[PDB]
Amino acid sequence: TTTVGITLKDAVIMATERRVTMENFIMHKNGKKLFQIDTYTGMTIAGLVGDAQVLVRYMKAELELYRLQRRVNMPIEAVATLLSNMLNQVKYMPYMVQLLVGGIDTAPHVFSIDAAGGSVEDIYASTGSGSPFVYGVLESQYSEKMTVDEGVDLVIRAISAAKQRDSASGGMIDVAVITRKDGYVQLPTDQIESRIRKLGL
Amino acid sequence: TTTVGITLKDAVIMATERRVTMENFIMHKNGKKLFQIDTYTGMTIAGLVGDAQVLVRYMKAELELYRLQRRVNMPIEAVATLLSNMLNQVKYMPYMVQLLVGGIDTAPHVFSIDAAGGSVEDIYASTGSGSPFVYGVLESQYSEKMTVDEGVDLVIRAISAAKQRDSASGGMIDVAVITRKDGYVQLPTDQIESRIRKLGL
Amino acid sequence: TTTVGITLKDAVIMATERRVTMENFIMHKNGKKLFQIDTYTGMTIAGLVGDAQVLVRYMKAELELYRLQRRVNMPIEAVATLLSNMLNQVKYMPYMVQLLVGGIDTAPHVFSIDAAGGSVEDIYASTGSGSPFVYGVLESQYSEKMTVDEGVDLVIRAISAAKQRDSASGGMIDVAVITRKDGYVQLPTDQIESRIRKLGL
Amino acid sequence: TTTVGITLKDAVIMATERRVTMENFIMHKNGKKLFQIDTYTGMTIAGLVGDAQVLVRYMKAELELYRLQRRVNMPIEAVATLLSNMLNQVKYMPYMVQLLVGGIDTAPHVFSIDAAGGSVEDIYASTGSGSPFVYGVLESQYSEKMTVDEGVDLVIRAISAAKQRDSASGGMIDVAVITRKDGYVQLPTDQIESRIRKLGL
Amino acid sequence: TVFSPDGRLFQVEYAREAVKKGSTALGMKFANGVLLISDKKVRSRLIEQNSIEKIQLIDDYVAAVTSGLVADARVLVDFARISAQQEKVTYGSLVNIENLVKRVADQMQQYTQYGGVRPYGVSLIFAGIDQIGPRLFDCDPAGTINEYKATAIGSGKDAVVSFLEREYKENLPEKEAVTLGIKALKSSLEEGEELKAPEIASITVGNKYRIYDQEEVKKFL
Amino acid sequence: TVFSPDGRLFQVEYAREAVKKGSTALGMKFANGVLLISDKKVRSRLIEQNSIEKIQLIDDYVAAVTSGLVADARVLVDFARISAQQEKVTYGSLVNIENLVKRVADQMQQYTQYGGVRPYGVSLIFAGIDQIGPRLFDCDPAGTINEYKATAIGSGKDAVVSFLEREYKENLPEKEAVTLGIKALKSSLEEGEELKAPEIASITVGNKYRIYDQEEVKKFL
Amino acid sequence: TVFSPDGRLFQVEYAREAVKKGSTALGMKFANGVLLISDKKVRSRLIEQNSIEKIQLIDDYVAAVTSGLVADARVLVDFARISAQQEKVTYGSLVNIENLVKRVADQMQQYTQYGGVRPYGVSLIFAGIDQIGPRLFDCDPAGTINEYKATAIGSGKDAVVSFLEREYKENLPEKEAVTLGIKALKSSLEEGEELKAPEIASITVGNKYRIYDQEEVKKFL
Amino acid sequence: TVFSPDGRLFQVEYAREAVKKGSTALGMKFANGVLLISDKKVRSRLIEQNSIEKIQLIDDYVAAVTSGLVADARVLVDFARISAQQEKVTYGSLVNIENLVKRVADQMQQYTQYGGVRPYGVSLIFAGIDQIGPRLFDCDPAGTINEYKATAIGSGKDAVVSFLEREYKENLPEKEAVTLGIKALKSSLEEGEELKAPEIASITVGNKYRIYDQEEVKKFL
Amino acid sequence: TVFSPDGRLFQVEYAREAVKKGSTALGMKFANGVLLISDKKVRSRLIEQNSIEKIQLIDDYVAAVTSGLVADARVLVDFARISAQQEKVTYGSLVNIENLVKRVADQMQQYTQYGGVRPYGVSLIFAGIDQIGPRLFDCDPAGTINEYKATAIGSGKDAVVSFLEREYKENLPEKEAVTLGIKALKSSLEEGEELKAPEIASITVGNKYRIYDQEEVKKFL
Repeated sequence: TTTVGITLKDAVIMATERRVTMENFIMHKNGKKLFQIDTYTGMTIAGLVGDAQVLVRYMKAELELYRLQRRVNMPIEAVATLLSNMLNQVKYMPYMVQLLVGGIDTAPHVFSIDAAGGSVEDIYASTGSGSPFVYGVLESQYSEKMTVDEGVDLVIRAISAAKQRDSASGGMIDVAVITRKDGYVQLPTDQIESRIRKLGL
Repeated sequence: TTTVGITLKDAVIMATERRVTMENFIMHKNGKKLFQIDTYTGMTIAGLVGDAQVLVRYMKAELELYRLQRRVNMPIEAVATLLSNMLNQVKYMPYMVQLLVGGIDTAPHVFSIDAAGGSVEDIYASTGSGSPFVYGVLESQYSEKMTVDEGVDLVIRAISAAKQRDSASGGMIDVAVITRKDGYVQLPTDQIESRIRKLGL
Repeated sequence: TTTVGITLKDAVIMATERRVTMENFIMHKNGKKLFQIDTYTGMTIAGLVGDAQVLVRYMKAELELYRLQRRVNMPIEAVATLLSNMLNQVKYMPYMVQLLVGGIDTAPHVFSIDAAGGSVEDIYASTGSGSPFVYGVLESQYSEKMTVDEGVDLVIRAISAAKQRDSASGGMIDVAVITRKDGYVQLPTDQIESRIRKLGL
Repeated sequence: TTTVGITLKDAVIMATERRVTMENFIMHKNGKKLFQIDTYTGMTIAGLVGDAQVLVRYMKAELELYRLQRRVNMPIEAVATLLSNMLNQVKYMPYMVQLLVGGIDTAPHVFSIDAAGGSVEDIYASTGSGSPFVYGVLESQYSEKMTVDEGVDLVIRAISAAKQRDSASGGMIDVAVITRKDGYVQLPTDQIESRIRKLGL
Repeated sequence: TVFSPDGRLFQVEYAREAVKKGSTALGMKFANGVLLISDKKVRSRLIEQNSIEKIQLIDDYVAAVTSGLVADARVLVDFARISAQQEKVTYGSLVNIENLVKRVADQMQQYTQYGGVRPYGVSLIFAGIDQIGPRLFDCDPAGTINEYKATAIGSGKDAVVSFLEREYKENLPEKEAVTLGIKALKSSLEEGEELKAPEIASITVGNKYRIYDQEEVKKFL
Repeated sequence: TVFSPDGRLFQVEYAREAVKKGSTALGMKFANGVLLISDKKVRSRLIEQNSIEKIQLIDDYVAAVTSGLVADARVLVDFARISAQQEKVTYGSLVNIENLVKRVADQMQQYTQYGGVRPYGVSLIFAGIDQIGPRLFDCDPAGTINEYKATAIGSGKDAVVSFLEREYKENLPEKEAVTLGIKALKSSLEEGEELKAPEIASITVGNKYRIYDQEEVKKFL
Repeated sequence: TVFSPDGRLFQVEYAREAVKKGSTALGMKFANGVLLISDKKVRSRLIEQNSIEKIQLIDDYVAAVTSGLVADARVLVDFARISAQQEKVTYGSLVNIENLVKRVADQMQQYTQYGGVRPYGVSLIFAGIDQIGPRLFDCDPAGTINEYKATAIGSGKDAVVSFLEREYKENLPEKEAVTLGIKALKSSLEEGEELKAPEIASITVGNKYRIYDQEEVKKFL
Repeated sequence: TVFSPDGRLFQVEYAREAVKKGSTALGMKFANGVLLISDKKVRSRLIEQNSIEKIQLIDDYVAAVTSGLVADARVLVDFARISAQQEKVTYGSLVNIENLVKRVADQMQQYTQYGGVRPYGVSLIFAGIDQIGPRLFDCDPAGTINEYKATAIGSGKDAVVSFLEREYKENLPEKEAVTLGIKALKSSLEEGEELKAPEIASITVGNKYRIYDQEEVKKFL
Repeated sequence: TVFSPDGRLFQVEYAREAVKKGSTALGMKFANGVLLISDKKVRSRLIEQNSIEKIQLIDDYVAAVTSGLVADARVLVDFARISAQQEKVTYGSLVNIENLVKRVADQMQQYTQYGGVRPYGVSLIFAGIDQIGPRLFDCDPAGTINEYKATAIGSGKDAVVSFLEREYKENLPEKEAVTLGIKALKSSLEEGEELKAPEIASITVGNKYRIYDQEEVKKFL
């Protein structure tokens, strides 16, 4: 698994790979790891599929109810805090997951949440078995002054590199961009494939 | 065990083998793994017989009650979601099963569900000890533009191949075809045997 | 232990051995494994004596109450389904048993039920440590067109063979025949001994 | 430990040894293993002293209450059935015992009950570490046409033999005889010692 | 349910009035067996008579008839059936019917002592054969139990008992016992009415409970 | 709920009065099947008639109609559906409809015996086909069960039954049974009124329960 | 159950009235033993007298008779039996009968203090032999316990006690004690009536409780 | 809550009176959508009108208006929201709005059957779009559910319905449906009064629920 | 708490009467902040005035005043404080004050629906600043919530509101808002009385809640 999330001046870019492993082989070439959970909030999952899917359903319900009750979208930090509590409460019978939560409030934020409920904010982060390769690429090429298009290209390169070394990684790349103007937007495969060709990947 | 499910333009084809192993020998040559659970929905089971049979009974009851209450057949994705929840809730004291759920709503769907409640949609899938052999055959011969008859023949070939390498696989092949027009239809052994001879198997 | 059950055109024949092992020796030469649990239904037990005896008492009570309440004998498949549920519910603290349930409704049926609640219908089946020897004999000599007398003789031969190789098997053979006409009938030892002599066993 | 129970035409004879082992030595030379639990019913215990003594107290209370409520002595098979249930219910946290229950209803009966609640009726039985030696003697010398006096002598010989090979066996022999005429009668040590001398033991 | 100044429990007495409005049934012992007869009242023609039974079986050797509130009676019968099965599982067999009757009566008694509930408006007759012999018991709303040689419940109770006290003989042949039972019911009828073929069941020692067919009933009617 | 000096339960009798104010429905057996008809009363034009059903299904082979307090009826129907599913899971299939009806009736009975609750103001008709054959049952607030060849519930109950007692014939063709049912309902109408197309459902042996379309109903109206 | 302005508990007093309507029974100590006699009232001939016992055993050395509401009495007797068994299991034997009586009385007392229940309409006499000797106790609805040399309960209580207070002698032979007991009961009869063979049971030190046969009773009647 | 001699539940009828005193709101189906309008009554000027909403959302495709006791209404709305989320988690989506309404109604029904609580003094209108289409339901204190083409609740219910029964047309353009709704409310006003800008919300197939702005409302007022 | 024939809940209305006897307090919004003023009534001289506070804080940005039964008010304030902390632990911060008020109101509502308890005789005003802005809410015994630009509770409620409806202006300077508030309270005084230095607290956006000192209060008095 490889998931990537980065922040830019006024945007959050998240992307994942689609390969899913079951019974020790590539049972599925086209799964789903990148979810929209709110108007301006997305989540990526990693680890056990069962656990992760359950958490996504809970989070969708929890955030929707919050919005209706308080007439406002939940702050990203609050979203992260919920998960921290939900996961920590069962730390002795834990969810086998690694999550990234990203979105926009007054600023773009990306949170990395472990299975113990540990939650830390950062500029960029990645999860999954291929994450070490992504960090290599981001550590060298990431720049805070990057444009959203430069951002998308970086994310594609970072995942593409992981796909070449992590046997658990593969499939088409899913990319989503979150801005206040447009909200959560999922990029067409047509655009992603175009960028992949241009980048010589 | 070998179970196979594939989708076609407007149909779902599912098939299984009948052999059942108990006490480390072929105690039963004619068991049952392929079930109808709704008007347009079928399920195949794999893994522990006890657990699987219990789940089938629950699903039949759950879907029937749903229909009566809401005056509509449950969406296939919803059927898969139930199982995801039912299985995940007992993940620490789990059902030892692997399920395939297939059927038609507005489109044909096939879901693969693991014992952790992980549920992933695909074009084709197989479960059981003989599944690696089925994937080999499907990976090479499967085509999205196939007819329902070409589909049935492929499914027979895929299982027949598994029967030659998987010692846990064997018996007569059960085939069912689901369409909106006809609904869940179980094929006569007369037709299956005829196809087997024609295919030189 | 050896238990055998076979179906014929319009009859069910069940038989067992009487030897019971406790504290690693033949403590009892004349136990009981073949029970009548309904007018047209019988059960054979195998595995731990304690657990098995408890289940028999429960089944007798359950089927009797059913009859009185619904004014009809419970279907054999329903009898099997009860056991499936009773056993599966305690699968993590299980009954150490292997059961055969046979009887007549509109047709003769024989079900094999494992400790996990797995229940599979068949033409013939056997349980106990001597079952592999019984299968050998039945596999070679069993014929669907057999008469009830030919059936009884086959069952005696099959058990007699098991008694020669399975050290846990032995004692006098109990045979019961179930028909719609006569109901559950337990054969006299006088008849069984006569057949044994005639068969040269 | 050695306990012996045999049936005769119209009588039940039960006997035990008195030695009790605690802390790996012969702490007590004169314990008690043979109990009267009803007018015509006796019980012998084996295994852990603590557990066994508790069961005896329960059985006495249970049978006395039964008598008062129903104005009749409980059937021996029913007595055995109670124990079967009492012991099986705690099979995962079991009583470490082996019991013999014998008495007279319309006929003499002897039941052997294991710690799993397994209960089997027989003509004769023995429990305890010295039981294999008793079986040797009974297997060779026991006769169904024996008189009550011949019966008592056999029981003494069988136990006496066990006392010579089983290091856990020893002490004075307790003998009780149950008949409809006299009821449960405990034999004087004067008579037992007399028989022992006559038998050359 | 509380005591009156007379030491009476009115809710129990009122429950007894409910019983008096029920159908009439009787039971009697005979040579090596027990007989139960229920005066099934026939109404309309749109009722599926074939499915209407007044004599219930609790087990193969025990039967009962009830009179009073029908819904309550059904509940008590179910209770008795379950209770009987518990005894068999526990001991392996049923030895004394009296104890089954007591378990039922105790279920009834507590409803006269605890608040929040009303007493059962039901009178029962239990009959069967056990370790001791053929037995016949009554049980009223209060939870009082009595063993009888012959008895009756329902609106015709008084008339039937009065008759039986005079005509009842011990150790009759089954056929004579049935003949007598029919006469007893007829004596309880309102002037101008007739007895419709009643439901009849009997048991003899060593056998299972036997329910009479329609033709068999008419032969005695 | 307590007893009166007459042995009567007034809260139960009052619940019966609630039932009498409900809509009229009937059921009747016919050759190898059972018929249910509900006199749906049409009011206003702003009601989505397409979504108004009087005949509920409990399962593919069992249906019911209710009359009385609507909210209570809904609850009992849900109970019956759940109960039916429990039986199927437990035994693999439903064998005897009578037992389903009893489970429902017992749920109702306890509300007449325990305090803190009021009885259900609902009368039900259950119909379907099982191991025995086509069957038809009533269940009232008290929790009393009766099997019928033909019956009715609701405000028109008395008129419909009176009619059926006279005109009802056994083993009719389905079409004749429906024709008869329509006549029966018409006989219960207030002077000057008319019968609106009723809801009709039937089941025959070997088939699943069949609900009539709108045009099919009009053909018999 | 609440207090009156006089400090009285009316529900308890009313329960006492229920007791006064029960059958008459007495108990008396004699040389090395205790005697219980119950004035069984014979009614009808259709009652299986052989199955009617007034003297219950709690265990081999303890017996009791009751008067008042029959259903309540049965319940208390069952309680006493179970309680007695618990003591034996716990200590290995029963040492002091007084404690058994107290456990029963305490069960009764709480029903006079907590709401939601009514008091038991039962008076009991307990008799037996224990570590101390032959003992004889009463227990009333309130839960009050008294040990007696001789006592009585039921409608004839006052007449029997009055007689005993005058005629009772200590350390009588069993036969004399029985003879006296019979006279005492006769003195309580309504004019023109007679005493039917009563149920008699006695126990002597070192023995188990002994119930008299029918012929043995008549010899003293 | 108990039955009257007429089979009526007075506490339920009284709850209905509470509802009649609430604000007026209506709902109507139109071409491929459903409309909700609430006659918000304007009082004082010290109330933060911007925070006062009469149309609640249960989820993106389901809305409701209530009339009756305000506190009770809030509670039921919260219940409906939670219930809706449970369904989504369980199945992945909401398929049939009718079932959500039933879950709410059942919550209400039990308060009319169990003692210790009073019924909800609230009437609700549910509207939204699901797998079947645009739907519109009422739910009253009793727990009764009806699907409508057009309806109304509150003090003006009778006036609004009367109007709609005459003027309502099917498959109107959204703008025409709103125009009609405004006329309907005006017809319910007390003489001399005027309609203040009402709260308006609508949903069309394929879209999410849309709430009108202040200016948009005035254009139809 | 049950319904009257008018659909009214008398226990709730009576609770409202309890509130009317409490002290007077008001709240008003002003430019970028919210003001709370409590008319503390001074009695005796033996009371430690320094320890008497009418304005409670729920958290650093939320305050409340209460009027009615003092003991009940204390309980609700404690509840609100605990509830506020739970939200912070769960989400990390408090976003919308309205939800805190609802949690309190719901606690109050249930006491009007379930038996065994009486409703809270308390009216509250909540004020603070959150994600949306400066907010001001009332909550009455029924559990009804309303957001205000300006409001009042207690015996002087009617007089104060009447005044504010006339004199209240939006977006005032804090000093002007306080000056106005003092005038409003004075208008509610009984003839011949005077206003004692009231308790005053206010909060502005970006700040924490600020309580005025004694001298600061006098400057406006």
